[PDB]
Amino acid sequence: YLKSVLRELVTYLLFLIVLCILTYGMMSSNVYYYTRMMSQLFLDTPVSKTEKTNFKTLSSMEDFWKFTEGSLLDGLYWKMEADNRSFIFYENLLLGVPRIRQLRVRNGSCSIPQDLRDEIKECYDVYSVSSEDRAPFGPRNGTAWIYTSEKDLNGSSHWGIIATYSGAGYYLDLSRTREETAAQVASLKKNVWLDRGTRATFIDFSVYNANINLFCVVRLLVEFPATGGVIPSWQFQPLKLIRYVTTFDFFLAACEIIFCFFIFYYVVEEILRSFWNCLDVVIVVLSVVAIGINIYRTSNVEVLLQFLEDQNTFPNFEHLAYWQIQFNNIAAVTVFFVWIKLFKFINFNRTMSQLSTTMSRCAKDLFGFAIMFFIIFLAYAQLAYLVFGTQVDDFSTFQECIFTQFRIILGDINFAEIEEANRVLGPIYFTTFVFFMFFILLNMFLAIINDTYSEVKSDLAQQ
Amino acid sequence: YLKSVLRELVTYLLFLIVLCILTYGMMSSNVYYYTRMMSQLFLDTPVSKTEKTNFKTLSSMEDFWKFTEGSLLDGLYWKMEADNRSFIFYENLLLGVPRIRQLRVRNGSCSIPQDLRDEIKECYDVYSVSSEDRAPFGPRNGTAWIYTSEKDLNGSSHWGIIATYSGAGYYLDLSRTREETAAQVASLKKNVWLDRGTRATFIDFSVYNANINLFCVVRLLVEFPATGGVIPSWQFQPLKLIRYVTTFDFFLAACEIIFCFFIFYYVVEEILRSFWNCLDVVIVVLSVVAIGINIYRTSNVEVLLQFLEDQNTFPNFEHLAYWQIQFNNIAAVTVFFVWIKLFKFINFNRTMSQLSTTMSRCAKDLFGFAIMFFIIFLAYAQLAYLVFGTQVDDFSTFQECIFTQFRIILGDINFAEIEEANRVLGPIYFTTFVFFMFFILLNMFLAIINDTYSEVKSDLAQQ
Amino acid sequence: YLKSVLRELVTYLLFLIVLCILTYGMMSSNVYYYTRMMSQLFLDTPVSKTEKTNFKTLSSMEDFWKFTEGSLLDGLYWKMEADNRSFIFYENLLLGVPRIRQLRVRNGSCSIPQDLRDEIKECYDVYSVSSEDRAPFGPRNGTAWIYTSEKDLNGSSHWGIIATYSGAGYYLDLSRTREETAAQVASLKKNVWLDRGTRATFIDFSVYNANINLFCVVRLLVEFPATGGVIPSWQFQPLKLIRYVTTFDFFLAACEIIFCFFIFYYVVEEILRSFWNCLDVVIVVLSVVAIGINIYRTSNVEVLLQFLEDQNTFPNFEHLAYWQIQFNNIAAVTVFFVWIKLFKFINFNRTMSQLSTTMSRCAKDLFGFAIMFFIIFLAYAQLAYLVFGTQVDDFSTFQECIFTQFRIILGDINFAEIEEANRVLGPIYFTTFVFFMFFILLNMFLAIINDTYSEVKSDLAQQ
Amino acid sequence: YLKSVLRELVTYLLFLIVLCILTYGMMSSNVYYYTRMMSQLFLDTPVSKTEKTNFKTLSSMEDFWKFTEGSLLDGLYWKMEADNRSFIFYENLLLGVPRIRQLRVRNGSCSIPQDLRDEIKECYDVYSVSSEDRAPFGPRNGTAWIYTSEKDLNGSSHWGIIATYSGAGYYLDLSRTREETAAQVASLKKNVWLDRGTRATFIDFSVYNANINLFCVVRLLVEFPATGGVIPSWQFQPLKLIRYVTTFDFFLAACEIIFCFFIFYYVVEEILRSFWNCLDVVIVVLSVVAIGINIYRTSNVEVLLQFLEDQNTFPNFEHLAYWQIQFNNIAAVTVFFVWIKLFKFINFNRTMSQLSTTMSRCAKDLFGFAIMFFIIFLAYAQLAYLVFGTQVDDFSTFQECIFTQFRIILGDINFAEIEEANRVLGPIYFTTFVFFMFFILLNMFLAIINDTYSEVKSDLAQQ
Ligand SMILES: *[C@@H]1O[C@H](CO)[C@@H](O)[C@H](O)[C@H]1NC(C)=O
Ligand SMILES: *[C@@H]1O[C@H](CO)[C@@H](O)[C@H](O)[C@H]1NC(C)=O
Ligand SMILES: *[C@@H]1O[C@H](CO)[C@@H](O)[C@H](O)[C@H]1NC(C)=O
Ligand SMILES: *[C@@H]1O[C@H](CO)[C@@H](O)[C@H](O)[C@H]1NC(C)=O
Ligand SMILES: *[C@@H]1O[C@H](CO)[C@@H](O)[C@H](O)[C@H]1NC(C)=O
Ligand SMILES: *[C@@H]1O[C@H](CO)[C@@H](O)[C@H](O)[C@H]1NC(C)=O
Ligand SMILES: *[C@@H]1O[C@H](CO)[C@@H](O)[C@H](O)[C@H]1NC(C)=O
Ligand SMILES: *[C@@H]1O[C@H](CO)[C@@H](O)[C@H](O)[C@H]1NC(C)=O
Ligand SMILES: *[C@@H]1O[C@H](CO)[C@@H](O)[C@H](O)[C@H]1NC(C)=O
Ligand SMILES: *[C@@H]1O[C@H](CO)[C@@H](O)[C@H](O)[C@H]1NC(C)=O
Ligand SMILES: *[C@@H]1O[C@H](CO)[C@@H](O)[C@H](O)[C@H]1NC(C)=O
Ligand SMILES: *[C@@H]1O[C@H](CO)[C@@H](O)[C@H](O)[C@H]1NC(C)=O
Repeated sequence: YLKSVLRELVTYLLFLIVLCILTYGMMSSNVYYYTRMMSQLFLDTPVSKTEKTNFKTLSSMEDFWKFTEGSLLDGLYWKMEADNRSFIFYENLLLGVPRIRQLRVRNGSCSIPQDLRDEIKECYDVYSVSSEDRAPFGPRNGTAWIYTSEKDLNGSSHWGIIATYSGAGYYLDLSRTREETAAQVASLKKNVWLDRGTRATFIDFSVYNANINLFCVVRLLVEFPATGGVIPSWQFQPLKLIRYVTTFDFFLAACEIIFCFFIFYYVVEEILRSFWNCLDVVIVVLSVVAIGINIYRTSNVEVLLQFLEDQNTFPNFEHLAYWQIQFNNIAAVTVFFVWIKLFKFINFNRTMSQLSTTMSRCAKDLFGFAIMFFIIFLAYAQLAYLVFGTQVDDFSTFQECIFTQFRIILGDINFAEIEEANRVLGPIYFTTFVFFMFFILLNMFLAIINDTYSEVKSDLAQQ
Repeated sequence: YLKSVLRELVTYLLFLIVLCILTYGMMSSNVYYYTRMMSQLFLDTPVSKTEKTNFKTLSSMEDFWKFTEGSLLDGLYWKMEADNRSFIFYENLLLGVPRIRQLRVRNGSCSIPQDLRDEIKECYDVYSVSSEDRAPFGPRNGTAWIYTSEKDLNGSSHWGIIATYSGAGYYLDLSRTREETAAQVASLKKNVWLDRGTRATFIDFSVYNANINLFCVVRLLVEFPATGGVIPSWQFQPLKLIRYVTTFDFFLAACEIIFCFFIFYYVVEEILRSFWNCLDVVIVVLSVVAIGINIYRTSNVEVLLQFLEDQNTFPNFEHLAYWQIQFNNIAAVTVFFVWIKLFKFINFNRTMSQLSTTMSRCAKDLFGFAIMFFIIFLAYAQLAYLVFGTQVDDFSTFQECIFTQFRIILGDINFAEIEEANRVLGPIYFTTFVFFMFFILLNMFLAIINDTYSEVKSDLAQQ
Repeated sequence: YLKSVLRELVTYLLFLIVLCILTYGMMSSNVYYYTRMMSQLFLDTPVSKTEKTNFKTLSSMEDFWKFTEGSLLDGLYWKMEADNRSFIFYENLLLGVPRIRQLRVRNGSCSIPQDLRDEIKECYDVYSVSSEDRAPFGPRNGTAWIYTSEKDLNGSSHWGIIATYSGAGYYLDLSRTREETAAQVASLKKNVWLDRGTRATFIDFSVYNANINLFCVVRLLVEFPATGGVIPSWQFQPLKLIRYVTTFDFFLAACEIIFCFFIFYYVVEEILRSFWNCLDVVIVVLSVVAIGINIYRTSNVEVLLQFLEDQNTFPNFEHLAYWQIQFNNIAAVTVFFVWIKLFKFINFNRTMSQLSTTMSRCAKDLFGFAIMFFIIFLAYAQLAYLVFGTQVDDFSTFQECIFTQFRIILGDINFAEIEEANRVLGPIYFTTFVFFMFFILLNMFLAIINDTYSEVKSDLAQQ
Repeated sequence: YLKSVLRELVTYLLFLIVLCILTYGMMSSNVYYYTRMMSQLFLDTPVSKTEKTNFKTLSSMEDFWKFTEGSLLDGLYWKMEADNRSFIFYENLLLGVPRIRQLRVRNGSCSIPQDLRDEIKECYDVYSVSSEDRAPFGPRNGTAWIYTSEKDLNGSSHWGIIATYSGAGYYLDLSRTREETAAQVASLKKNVWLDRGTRATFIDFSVYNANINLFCVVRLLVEFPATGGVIPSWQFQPLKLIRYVTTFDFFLAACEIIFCFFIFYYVVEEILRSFWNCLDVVIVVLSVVAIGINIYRTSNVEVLLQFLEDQNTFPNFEHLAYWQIQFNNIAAVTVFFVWIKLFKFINFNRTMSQLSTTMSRCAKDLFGFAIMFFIIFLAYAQLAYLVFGTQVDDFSTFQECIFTQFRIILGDINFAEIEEANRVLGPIYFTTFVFFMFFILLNMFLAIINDTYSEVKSDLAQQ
């Protein structure tokens, strides 16, 4: 019997090191510095030589135009040998052409109160699919001034910080050289292409590095709330599109075939309470979804093929970059659970079995109290969100009030801005929360664990 | 019997989701960014193009005048279509006219020691109602140079950081356009309108956004301590004055009528130790006070009606903004306690009843020790306030010494400035406090909880 | 018997509120802002309009001269009505005249290794009383270039960050007006008054505010390590020299007489193990030392009397400012222990007596373990000081390694600079320390407390 | 018997204070400020008067050349008396001559995917020993353009942040005076000496201070990842090369002879489970390795002798600086364990023996759980490294994911950049980690300790 348990064990071990290789394989080492250099080049540099603002700092439309005609262009273009081709840092192709796209809301989307109608002529509602503006505003001379559908314009919905944004909109494709684009952008500034109705503008381009082999897909997102102002956000996503270059790449591709066999085998075994059963299900479920993504989605690479035909176009990678994120996310979570499955095999020792039986017994009591706990925890969260949240960034949304309260328990705090927001409840909230939660309530978990642990040591000693 | 308990339960649940809607309803989602853009526009921008100071940074009267003639004016005025009307960010009316007001203390308010009378001619005491200056200083040509009572000048006492300030004072109303105000402020600077005797100056104006429907009331407060210098502070308060625009607004107004019924019903039930009784009282008390505020106070909106008649005046919203703060505060605290009332219904399960009976028993022991605890805790607070508090900001006041000690327990610390203040007690205070409080004393709570918990598990197991 | 215990109790209570008044009385409320404005005026302002350095930032002698001829002069002088008198912020007399003093080390104080004697001509040792330079360097035209003894130059030893400094040295007194001093300082710069041999320079002046009644004594200390460079440090100390102005000042002076009676009475009672006895001794000891300081030291005020005779001199307050620090320190520590003496009276309740008997029993076990603990704790401290401490500021000295380890336990950390210092032990130190100390060892206290607590609840229940 | 235990005790005590002296002796007090001034002079100063970047901030090759021709030269040269000799801060010889060295990778080191070969002409692989470029690029006019082997160029492999770097490379030695070097560096800039193929450049020089007697060896390392950009790093290492100057130096040298005797004696005693035996072994092992380093390695000082002959050369100290690091590291770790050996002697008291027997019993249970713990801990680490690590600095490498998770437990967090990286898993990771690890799992240690402690108090009381 112990042999059969060890029989399935060695099976499991290989499944680890197979999976251990893919992750280490599918992720190059220093990639962090590849994004870091991109980000610092765009995000972190002064919008203009005389200006102190970053891209992260943009407060206004005026700042935005200074960015486009500013550090952005000077970030995208380098000379340097085509010379129509520009190597960022000299190591990185700007791949194809950048694209700017905006989203726009209709005039009468909202309604002015009858009292002020004599005062205010027109309003523009918060962005929504219903309120979107499809009208051909402006000179109507091209794709910049004419709406194009999300189908006709290949693209997908992007999820921003205040809203989700459709792929459709008013877009313009830039040019290969700095001189040509600077003309276009100037024209988009001369004519007013950012108006009261613009909610969001996207700037997307892709970069290819040949030293290591990686694409980098960039999305610079700028939102224009109905309240005025600017909310910048960005995404820098590396990709591995060309999977066969080095022999080591072929080495990995072998495993992805081998790794496919195991899952097929675990599906076989899984055919037929318990916790460890619920574990195996979760692994197999995610393991399939990972492969499903890896094949009929991320292995298509139809875009690259089209792009390499004509290199003057916009290389739309937004989807490919999207799925590999979803892939990496899922792949990681599998790996995590796969490690936890190892505890099933640690019961060899007395002391280990001594512990496992305790935590198994810990569960029913703790879970019962966690409910009691989070009801109180979420009460504060909802309280903090009503008192703060029009003031403090950390409390801005109900999601982030929850996260902030974890940071408080750990000691990450900005107390000053809490007290500035409300000089009465700010202190009361903080004090009472820190008191009841951190002093009394956290200790109530640890009370449960001691009892249930010492109890299990009591009776097992009786045996 | 269990049906009756469940009978009152479903009653309670509806009362939640009713109340859950109002809060979510009465608070728009992204409002945070509406204040954030206002604040960054005024607080966060350099006082002048050549100057590095914010409004938050003001160190002197000279800096203050640079702010008024500086970023303030350039923040309030935009061109842009009336053109007498100015849209901040282009989305936000500057509503009516700004108003500047100062407070002033009499000459002989204080007394010079007889030894130095030959040296120093005149002193000016710390601001107080007694020492306030009602004399018509200066050219005496208008409301700027003539005192006006808090009654005659509609307004209320504001509570600042070093003092409470009456609504009365010397005020001047600005103009609609940047050119006219810049003349006025220049005249207030030419003639000396900020002198030895000025303790505080207020800058108040209101802003209306039509996209979302919200007013924003702004108070820029600047204090001039008797010690010289400047202490800036600010308040940005959104308001919802016009309550019927969208159908969803009508949807909410229905609930506020429905919600009024429940409280009337709970008042009926409450007519006749125990803890849960003390809970219901607290809810009903606050729930009434909330409605009282909501009706005969915040539902008056007499000011708006007067303002819309003549739009060249100062739209005094200070009160309306005040009460909605008090309203939101009270509303939040009710919601908080309403959630806690849910524990009364969690006793269905064994394990829950297992826990409830423990924490009920935890109380008498913990409270007994908390007294023992805070006596020690407050001892340090008073110690730290005497040693520090002339040096370190965090210890500046006895209130904030208490808060600082919570931040220390959690790990939020600036130790450097503590050691700079006193190089001997600074370390001794910090060491001993962290030692006795965090090591020994916190653990004394958790000692109590373990005992009382394991005891309750002992005897209930006997049954 | 319970009456006698209550008889001594009410005696004790009055002693609190008497002492509670003096502290609140002897410390004005907003004084923090009085120093804060002084500090920001001097410390925090750019050394020159074109320079970005503060006084806190000084890296070099060149920076120092830029400070003296820079923000310092522009900080000390204001116009403004004598006009020979200058009111800082317009509220604050510059009192008398500033004074600059330096300390200097002899040439041959150190010894050059025989190998390099052909290379290096001369060395200057670290500052010490033995190596001090009394020679009249330079043009020898005045007190700036001639040594004056600590006796002949009224003054005391000051304790700096790298060394203790005698009051003696080479000093120069500045002038009343900005124009005259700027000439002097220029001459001290033209002629080289800061040379290889200068270890430290002091800048001392006093400021009087008449609105509130307080002096402010300032010491700007700049050290010049033997390694080259600059280490700035500062002290801003308020004082209350004139004790009778307001009636409330007379009100306090009454208590200081009353408060003297109590201590005389407690000395009577104390004439004749136990812990509470050891408490009363400590209070009475400190309470005497406080009064001793308060009378024959701080109540002398002979300097002020001399100063007010001739106001063109340097008002040496360094001692008076020193003692009131020592006074405030001692006064605070008494107050702290006085509160703790209150626990002697909390034994009325069962639960309180229930707790007191536990912590009394906790002592012998905890203290035994604390020894075991700090041996390990200090081991790391000594380890961290050897590995780091040539690199990381926080570990610079063995004293501060101890403090840093407390900050680590609480979560205040700069990990980056630890890893930069040593990329191997840095992580190992941090990991192992956080592991053994925070996981295992802290929990060993709490293990002791639970046992000894639950034990005391066990047997007392048997009674 | 107790005498013999005390007999070995006093032996041990002397061994402490002997060792206590050496450490305090071998480490001068204020050395921290000696490096701090060096670092701030080079690292912390603006690359140019018009530029805001430090050396720490370098983002590009262009920035690098601005640094060399910039603050570096102005940092190395001072006038000041030879005058060919330059005293940094006037206290510090620039010793000999600086040296710049770069490392270079071959053209075809990597391979371009066949699809893009028409596009991209050439690639340069990540630095490795295999891909290193030994070809004489450029004008081939000197050691700057010609490869020199690590043997022929005295030097050792340096371990950088992304790679290990051989001592070999293309180097150039600068000149004694600022004017001459500025010509050389200009020529290295005119001709392109930093190209696509440069992975890393080193700048090494040594500084001698005669006031205190210390050398300071400096390494300024700049890496050029294959992804483009710059990654600066630095090392400032003090040294004591000349060991006999002061009598106190002779005093220490006596102990190093005495200290050699003890280890010889403990080797004698150690000749022949238990834990304390395993302790003594570790001490003796390290104690030997320390002396081995101290004699046939660090006591050679052959370089200094050669250097003092001809002072126009490059004084290569890289090795000497290296070993004293290794020496200080080992010396510290010995001292640490030596303190812990003191617990062997604390068993005199009951309470101490009461504790020792507990922690001895704590071990087997805790260690069993630590395994269970770190499996979970490392699971998160591997998870966080896959999700983050292309984004967040703190997660950049798997090593640092581990360290980051310790900082999270303590409360050191940057949550913002976690949420920006991944807006879904970022919160989930952080929440679940903080929940399971900090709430449940940490408390599982403390559960073990309570049980095993109270158990030992149970049975010992029975005796
Ligand atoms: C928006 O609609 C209102 C409603 O009539 C109209 O008065 C205004 O001119 C419109 N503005 C634009 C830019 O279409
Ligand atoms: C549309 O008309 C404007 C007005 O002159 C012109 O500047 C612009 O170039 C035109 N658009 C295109 C695509 O030619
Ligand atoms: C979408 O993809 C199709 C596929 O060839 C292409 O023809 C079309 O131009 C794309 N749409 C764009 C680039 O807007
Ligand atoms: C303030 O009062 C004193 C008291 O006589 C007087 O000398 C001084 O001129 C007064 N100053 C002002 C501005 O009124
Ligand atoms: C008061 O007199 C001054 C002095 O000329 C003048 O500048 C100011 O305008 C006058 N005030 C008013 C309200 O006209
Ligand atoms: C106060 O309110 C009354 C009400 O109409 C108004 O007449 C008066 O002008 C207000 N006071 C001001 C604006 O100072
Ligand atoms: C310091 O002493 C040395 C020893 O002779 C001498 O050569 C040097 O000139 C002296 N320098 C000064 C400034 O006194
Ligand atoms: C000492 O001599 C120098 C040299 O001219 C002179 O500038 C300085 O003023 C003299 N000192 C005094 C106190 O006059
Ligand atoms: C020290 O105090 C005495 C007392 O009058 C005074 O005469 C002397 O000038 C003082 N020394 C100074 C100011 O250096
Ligand atoms: C690098 O190698 C490729 C391969 O042929 C060649 O085309 C290119 O010119 C080479 N570049 C340099 C700088 O040697
Ligand atoms: C190599 O040739 C270049 C080209 O003129 C010249 O500038 C450089 O000085 C030469 N190298 C040496 C070491 O002379
Ligand atoms: C290495 O050391 C030898 C020993 O004398 C020396 O001759 C040679 O020049 C050194 N190599 C250098 C400095 O590159």
